[PDB]
Amino acid sequence: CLAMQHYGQSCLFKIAMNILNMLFTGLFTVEMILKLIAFKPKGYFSDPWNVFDFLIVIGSIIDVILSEVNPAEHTSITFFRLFRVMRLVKLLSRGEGIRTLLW
Amino acid sequence: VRSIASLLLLLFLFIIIFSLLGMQLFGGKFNFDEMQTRRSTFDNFPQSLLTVFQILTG
Amino acid sequence: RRACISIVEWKPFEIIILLTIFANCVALAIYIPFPEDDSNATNSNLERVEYLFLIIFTVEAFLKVIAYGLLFHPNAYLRNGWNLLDFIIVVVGLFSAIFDVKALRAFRVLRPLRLVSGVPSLQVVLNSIIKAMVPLLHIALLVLFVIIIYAIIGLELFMGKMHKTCYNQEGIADVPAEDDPSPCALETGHGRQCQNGTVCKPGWDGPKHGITNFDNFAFAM
Amino acid sequence: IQGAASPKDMLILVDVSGSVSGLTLKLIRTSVSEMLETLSDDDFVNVASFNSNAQDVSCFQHLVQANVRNKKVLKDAVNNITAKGITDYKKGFSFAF
Ligand SMILES: *[C@@H]1O[C@H](CO)[C@@H](O)[C@H](O)[C@H]1NC(C)=O
Repeated sequence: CLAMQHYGQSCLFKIAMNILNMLFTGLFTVEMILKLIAFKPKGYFSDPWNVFDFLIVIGSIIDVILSEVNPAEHTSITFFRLFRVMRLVKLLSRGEGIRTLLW
Repeated sequence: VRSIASLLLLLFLFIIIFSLLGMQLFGGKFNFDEMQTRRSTFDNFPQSLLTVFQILTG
Repeated sequence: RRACISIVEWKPFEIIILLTIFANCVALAIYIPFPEDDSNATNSNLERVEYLFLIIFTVEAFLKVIAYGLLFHPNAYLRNGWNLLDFIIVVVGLFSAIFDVKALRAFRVLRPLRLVSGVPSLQVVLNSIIKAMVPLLHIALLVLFVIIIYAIIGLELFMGKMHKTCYNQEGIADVPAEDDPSPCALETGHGRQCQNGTVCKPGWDGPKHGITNFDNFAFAM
Repeated sequence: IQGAASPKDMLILVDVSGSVSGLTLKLIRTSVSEMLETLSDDDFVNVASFNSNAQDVSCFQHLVQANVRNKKVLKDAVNNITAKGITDYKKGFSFAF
């Protein structure tokens, strides 16, 4: 979804990306609620990966809140939009060979 | 030396393979309207190697 | 009967076929690729000579397929060996009939690979180079994510912002003002602004031919 | 030019072949236009071209006095040419002669 946008984007297309962005961050909030209920927060702070999830999800949420206002028309701080892509590192840790090589 | 020649020779073929491929693709297609400043071209094989080696060194 | 063909391989004729690969390799460097359908006198001979090399290799496939089995012969390093023969015959067959006819000739640049396959003293060193490539996949994988993570970030920040270049104010001609166009951001935005006698109008002259900007995602990689 | 040389019978054999695509064609067209600019109104001229076949860039097909007007026609025809085909000097020179 983050790779879909391109210059000269369609107003309808822009909305669709935002809709998915709202949806996807919603699922990653289910990851939050579902995980934290499984075991209390004190264990959530134990591993950095779970800690790294704190700032990522909230960063996404505040961006959605900032989406309520419309400085532009479908005829500004853009620092929290990068937290979505940065979560991809969690995928990198899956590989047993690479993580030990980097670690 | 019996192995350095083999290794360097093997490297030479790779440059030849891509140099020959470059001619088949970009051979004579660098003739643009602008003033001919395209010295690093793919026109003829002896001059194609220099262009390929230039990419290798980057 | 088939035994007669097999015993030929015993006779050291691998020298002549290998020299044909080298001989052909010298027949590709001489080929001058003129810009637009032109061809000097020599290029006319090489295409005729190209037929000979095709026949010499084609007969060998028959000699080496009957002797070593149709199924087993591909199951070796010769897979590319037959790969050239199959598609090269298409090239000569299709060209004589008359698009992509000319571009299909690129497969012939692979024949030199047969040269490194023929000599067993060089197949080992090539496998030595390749055998060392497996560990580097992890480095390749990391570089793949470095490209992806940074390319996506590039999209968000530099989302096609290099499409405003300075234009002359006189208005006789609508062309970029500076002989070396550089992206400009007009007032109300951070960046450079034109000189006393030119304006930054939203055309497109920032990147060189629109190849080195962050517009698309492919352009971002 | 009036005293430098006597009248002429020009015949410019523009080589519009595949090998002259790009800058070379621009130089050819500019040089041919300049040459036609260096012809008096009392000498004849024509502009042929060979690309494995010697056609004529213009509508004349013979020598046309290099007048103030004919020069313009030849200049426009030269400007609107393209590189293509295979060069053939023999056929072009035969056509010219
Ligand atoms: C240029 O010459 C070509 C020759 O076929 C012709 O089709 C074209 O209309 C000409 N253009 C002009 C502007 O004279």
